Amino acid sequence: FINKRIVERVRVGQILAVLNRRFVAYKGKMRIMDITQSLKMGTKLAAPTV
Amino acid sequence: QVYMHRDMLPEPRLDDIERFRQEGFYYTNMLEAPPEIDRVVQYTYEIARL
Repeated sequence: FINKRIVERVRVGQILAVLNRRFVAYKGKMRIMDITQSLKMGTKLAAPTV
Repeated sequence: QVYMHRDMLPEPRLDDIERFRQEGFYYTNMLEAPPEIDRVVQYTYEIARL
């Protein structure tokens, strides 16, 4: 006994009844870059923090 | 006292060639008196990065 719906004998009316997971996705023009290797001591910022 | 301004090159009327030739016309970028307080804005390094 698992209490987890692993294998269920379902009818073909509810084969696509699992489509309830929301997804977000980025467009084909966007870029995702790495910035955490740009943390060096000799770098100043233009507008200084508090 | 080195400023930046938008001034034009002077072009005389030239109504007579010989009268204009007898006088001496020229143009400088060295000015007579420095400008007033309310007509100059001061720029630093810090306000230019902002």
